[PDB]
Amino acid sequence: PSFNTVRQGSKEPYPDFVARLQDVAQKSIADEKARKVIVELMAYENANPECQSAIKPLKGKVPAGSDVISEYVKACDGIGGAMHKAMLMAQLE
Amino acid sequence: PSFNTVRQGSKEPYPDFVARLQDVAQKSIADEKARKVIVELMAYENANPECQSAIKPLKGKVPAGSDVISEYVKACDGIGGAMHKAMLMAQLE
Repeated sequence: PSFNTVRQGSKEPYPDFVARLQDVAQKSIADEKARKVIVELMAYENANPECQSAIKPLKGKVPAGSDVISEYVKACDGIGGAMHKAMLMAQLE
Repeated sequence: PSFNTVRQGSKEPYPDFVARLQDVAQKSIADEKARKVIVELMAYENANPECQSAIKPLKGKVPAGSDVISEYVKACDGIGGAMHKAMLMAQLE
């Protein structure tokens, strides 16, 4: 398929959802930039509807010099149990 | 936000959904490749759940030398009225 079409399933571990996002983006991409930009992007666009919803505030915002994935996984760092379903109505909105 | 976070709304015209997808990807990206790859990718990942669903068969497959968007818009070229809602159960699945 695409590289990055790999996406967070039922509360799939986020740093892992994106780690394979990057992995195969890396397998299919020779451009680190296109690799990152799509891992860091699909991290939202491809993530769980709640998890990208954890991400939308960070969406576009990355710390200067840091990885956006780090933050996007940090976004869903609260998603995976209980808080996932509390935030489901807030973030997924 | 991102560049490409612009996505097909309620049966939003697809070549147009992605044309702005590309536009702002172009505004925010200096790399034509990262521009294309994300327009051609978000063309699915960001498209309408039916329209990307029009795209999944083309997802990853582009004609040698052609734009994938051309095909992805062609995918939703049947989406926008009537067939959209027929295909809604098939493609969105």
